[PDB]
Amino acid sequence: PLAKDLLHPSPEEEKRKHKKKRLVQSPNSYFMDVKCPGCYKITTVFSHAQTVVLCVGCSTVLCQPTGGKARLTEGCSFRRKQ
Amino acid sequence: VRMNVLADALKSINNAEKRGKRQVLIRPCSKVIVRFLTVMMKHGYIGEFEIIDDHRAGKIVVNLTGRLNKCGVISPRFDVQLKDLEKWQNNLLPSRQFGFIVLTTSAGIMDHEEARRKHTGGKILGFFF
Amino acid sequence: GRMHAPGKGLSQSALPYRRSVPTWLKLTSDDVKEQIYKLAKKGLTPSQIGVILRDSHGVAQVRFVTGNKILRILKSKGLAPDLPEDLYHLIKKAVAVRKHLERNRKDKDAKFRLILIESRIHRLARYYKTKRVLPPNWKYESSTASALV
Amino acid sequence: GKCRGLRTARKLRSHRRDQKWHDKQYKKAHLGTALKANPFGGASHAKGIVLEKVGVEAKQPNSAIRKCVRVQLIKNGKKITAFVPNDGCLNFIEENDEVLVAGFGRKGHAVGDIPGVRFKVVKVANVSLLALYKGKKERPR
Amino acid sequence: MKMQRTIVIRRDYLHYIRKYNRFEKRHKNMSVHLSPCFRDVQIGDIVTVGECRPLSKTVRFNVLKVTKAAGTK
RNA sequence: CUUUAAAUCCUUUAACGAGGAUCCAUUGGAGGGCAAGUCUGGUGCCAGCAGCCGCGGUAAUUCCAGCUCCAAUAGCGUAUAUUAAAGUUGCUGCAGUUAAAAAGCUCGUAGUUGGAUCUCUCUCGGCCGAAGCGUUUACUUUGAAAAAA
RNA sequence: GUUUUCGGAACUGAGGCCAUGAUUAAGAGGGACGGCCGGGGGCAUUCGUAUUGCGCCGCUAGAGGUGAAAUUCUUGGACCGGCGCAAGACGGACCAGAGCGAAAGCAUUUGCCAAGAAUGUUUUCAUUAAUCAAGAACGAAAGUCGGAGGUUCGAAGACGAUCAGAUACCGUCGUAGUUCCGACCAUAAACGAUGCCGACCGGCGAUGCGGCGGCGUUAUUCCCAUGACCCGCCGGGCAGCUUCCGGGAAACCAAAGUCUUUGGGUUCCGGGGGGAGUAUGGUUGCAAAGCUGAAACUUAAAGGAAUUGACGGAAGAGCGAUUUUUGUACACACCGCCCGU
Ligand SMILES: [Mg+2]
Ligand SMILES: [Mg+2]
Ligand SMILES: [Mg+2]
Ligand SMILES: [Mg+2]
Ligand SMILES: [Mg+2]
Ligand SMILES: [Mg+2]
Ligand SMILES: [Mg+2]
Ligand SMILES: [Mg+2]
Ligand SMILES: [Mg+2]
Ligand SMILES: [Mg+2]
Ligand SMILES: [Mg+2]
Ligand SMILES: [Mg+2]
Ligand SMILES: [Mg+2]
Ligand SMILES: [Mg+2]
Ligand SMILES: [Mg+2]
Ligand SMILES: [Mg+2]
Ligand SMILES: [Mg+2]
Ligand SMILES: [Mg+2]
Ligand SMILES: [Mg+2]
Ligand SMILES: [Mg+2]
Ligand SMILES: [Mg+2]
Ligand SMILES: [Mg+2]
Ligand SMILES: [Mg+2]
Ligand SMILES: [Mg+2]
Ligand SMILES: [Mg+2]
Ligand SMILES: [Mg+2]
Ligand SMILES: [Mg+2]
Ligand SMILES: [Mg+2]
Ligand SMILES: [Mg+2]
Ligand SMILES: [Mg+2]
Ligand SMILES: [Mg+2]
Ligand SMILES: [Mg+2]
Ligand SMILES: [Mg+2]
Ligand SMILES: [Mg+2]
Ligand SMILES: [Mg+2]
Ligand SMILES: [Mg+2]
Ligand SMILES: [Mg+2]
Ligand SMILES: [Mg+2]
Ligand SMILES: [Mg+2]
Ligand SMILES: [Mg+2]
Ligand SMILES: [Mg+2]
Ligand SMILES: [Mg+2]
Ligand SMILES: [Mg+2]
Ligand SMILES: [Mg+2]
Ligand SMILES: [Mg+2]
Repeated sequence: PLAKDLLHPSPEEEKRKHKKKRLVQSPNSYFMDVKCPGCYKITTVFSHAQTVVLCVGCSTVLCQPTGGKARLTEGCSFRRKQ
Repeated sequence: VRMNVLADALKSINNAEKRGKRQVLIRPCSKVIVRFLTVMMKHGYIGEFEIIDDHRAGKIVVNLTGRLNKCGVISPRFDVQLKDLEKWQNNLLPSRQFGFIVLTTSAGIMDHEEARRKHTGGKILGFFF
Repeated sequence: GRMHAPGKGLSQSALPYRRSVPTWLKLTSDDVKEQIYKLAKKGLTPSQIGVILRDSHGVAQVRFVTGNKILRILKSKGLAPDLPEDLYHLIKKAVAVRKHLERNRKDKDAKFRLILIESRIHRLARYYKTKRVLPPNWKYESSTASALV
Repeated sequence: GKCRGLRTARKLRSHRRDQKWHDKQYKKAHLGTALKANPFGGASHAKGIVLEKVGVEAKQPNSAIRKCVRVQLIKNGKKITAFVPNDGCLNFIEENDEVLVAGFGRKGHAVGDIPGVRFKVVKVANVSLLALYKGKKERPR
Repeated sequence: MKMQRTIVIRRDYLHYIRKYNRFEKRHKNMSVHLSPCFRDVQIGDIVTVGECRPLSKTVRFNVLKVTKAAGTK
């Protein structure tokens, strides 16, 4: 109120705002490397996926799409990229 | 929809000036807006401003000094001849000792006194005092 | 707000500031183009192709990788539909509503929605005529609509 | 709100032209029905022949008998009630006399207690009522 | 282009109204003579005409140059 | 005398020409708006005045008069058209919850309006001369032509 | 005289060469996709009491209706109790300052059909947009014309009361109608008495939808995970409280603010009160009527908000007047004012 630095918002201030209402737009999504226990291939999956991702080698359902994010199958591990 | 960007920028600046704020954020940016703010800053009404560069149309953060009474836009942009300028000065400015009308001429964007010195007309953009 | 609804939603995508391809992506431009060609030959619209590339192959933005958009790549190769996909979807929805409405004469809401859909179709068709994507004689007629799509 | 476009001159002019007709005085002056209904026909004065003498009762809360004359105009033949303003001036007017009549001061509207009277007598038998009242001129006879 | 060797063109302009400081859109129609030397003339292309003696009741101009529309391929 | 075709008028000049210097200034008003008397005599919701509010029914600041007093003045009242007053036609510059007022609702052609962005030329003739300029306009600043009254 | 110099114009071939040629993807808009969400719409199907009538059984002289009664039905069994049957209409309680729809409007179960908002998105097109003469779709109730049904209620009407009088209010019946299908009609205090699109300008606590994050209680016997709670964040939505943001004649309004410091875009629309939404012309309709729409004439006020009184068969702060609750069109104050023959 009457004194606020618009040029330099705090890092927690900019992660609380809407993604479009920030000083510079930035998505809330990310890509991840996922691995199923049965098969050794590593698959790149978008966090907010809209399609069922099947393992090419062994036809394993890696994830199921939902309203907001795609949920990984039980026993599958993932790590964020960069 | 939004059809005038300078109008929104000037309205935001005026509203923030009335509330005693120290800084204003105006989006989207425009080179006409930058020229208008430069004209205002040369006379000491606003102060330094910074252009934030996203990859889409930019934004501006403007510092305020408390010296601005009213900044406004004229719509539509009427053609002003050099002999009709005194009528607009009488209609829009509060006194003959201060206040400026902003014009876009073929020489550039300037105030009415600088347009008298350079002996040219143009189109009226807005005013501030 | 919406063209034909009072709603004023704000949901959309926000592209990142950086336009550089990420380091982990091993695909080249030619491999991405070959994937796009194979998906198009499978019978997928550019939107579906982009969704598949984003979800499975880690291709966030093809225009960042290959320097070109999906539709322009298809047009350069020659695997592009005669009429644009959005107009095709609008006409297909109009056909579906009209097929429903003939068996239900008392459905006034269907008539209202059909009027709205055909208004959007006329808007888009006029825009595409202006850009010469469609010949300046293309007309949307209800009888012809079933054969058109 | 009003349109402020740079090419809206036709819209503004047409709207003003059409909305001027809702002004009572503009429509009265430019329609032509008032001029047709006006017994004088747009003149300041007129001449008539005194048909008779009448007395009009003053409207409440006033009580009086205002002396007037029924006359008939010479140029169009219309019949008119005119007021003879002064103390005892009705004795200066005879029947079948010729009188000059003017308006009452409110442009066709009734003035004061007198109901429906908008004209007054100026001269009778070619001499002014003021001169007869002040005893400067006599009736011609 | 429906008469024999003569076409109808439209000229558009803006008329200034002093009271409101604004403009209104106006147009005029001209019947002009088109020579057979000019072919492939379509509706909507620009034509430069010159004044001459009255050729008929309503024709006083002759087509001098034809330039195509912006959509030419 | 001069003036003028001849005159008249004005100007110039002899003689006569002012005390009540009678060689006499009028037109409208005196409750407010609006400057100026609830002074005296009549009349008594009558006669009348009064653009409007109002006055007059036995002590009328408003009628009819006398006196006195105001305003402009060789001029001053009245009727009517018109302009300002009218930001009560609003482009400048009006309004639309309850004072007059937003269509029952939506679509839609014409009209109006429309988001950011891009820092003179070869040749031919004597540096200039010819020729193409400008993708073209709008705008603004010049210049030329523009009856007097 | 021929051809070749020179000059002008046109059609064919690979060349070299360009940094070779597509600005971005709007807290603009369309169209894909994902999981949801809702008394949104149409069709079919299903259930629930209740009301009316009919059949049978039991006991009985009253029952119904009202301020009080009467008209009315009753030993040719009324009303009341029990067991069934038939028809038609409506979906109680749950049901809320809750949701959906452009508005009228929308609530028993299940299935089918098409449609939609919001949220999520590092998908696609790339200005395709806003408001709108002309022209169109929809549009409560009542009303009109044909078919089908007609339980209840019920304009008109016939009666019984009340009353000085009632042609009303009250009660008994009761015709159109109320219900469904097909054609018309386009009117409501169709109201938030408030046009739509866009920007900015204070707090607080809830609530509906979607998404995101996080200790801890519960159910799916274990495990995640998904439902029910709890604490927060973001985005649209219906609203509420508070404030010397500022407005306004005030009542009040976070919009009815950002207006003499007067210009974001655009549509409709008002000009003192009556005559009058009347006459006439045009147009639409079977009709009823709908849309467009005057003038002559008459009048000095009519009207809005608020204050103090008077009445009632009611319980330092404000521009300023001014400083038991409440309503007022009264202020000569209900012995008022006022409407029509
Ligand atoms: Mg729209
Ligand atoms: Mg969305
Ligand atoms: Mg009186
Ligand atoms: Mg002007
Ligand atoms: Mg005098
Ligand atoms: Mg006197
Ligand atoms: Mg006076
Ligand atoms: Mg005075
Ligand atoms: Mg009076
Ligand atoms: Mg006396
Ligand atoms: Mg006296
Ligand atoms: Mg005037
Ligand atoms: Mg003025
Ligand atoms: Mg007037
Ligand atoms: Mg002004
Ligand atoms: Mg007004
Ligand atoms: Mg009203
Ligand atoms: Mg409304
Ligand atoms: Mg249009
Ligand atoms: Mg622009
Ligand atoms: Mg001239
Ligand atoms: Mg001149
Ligand atoms: Mg349904
Ligand atoms: Mg029974
Ligand atoms: Mg809604
Ligand atoms: Mg129920
Ligand atoms: Mg219309
Ligand atoms: Mg109905
Ligand atoms: Mg009905
Ligand atoms: Mg019937
Ligand atoms: Mg009854
Ligand atoms: Mg009954
Ligand atoms: Mg209506
Ligand atoms: Mg309401
Ligand atoms: Mg209304
Ligand atoms: Mg909320
Ligand atoms: Mg909801
Ligand atoms: Mg939630
Ligand atoms: Mg204004
Ligand atoms: Mg009126
Ligand atoms: Mg009148
Ligand atoms: Mg005090
Ligand atoms: Mg005070
Ligand atoms: Mg009441
Ligand atoms: Mg009171």
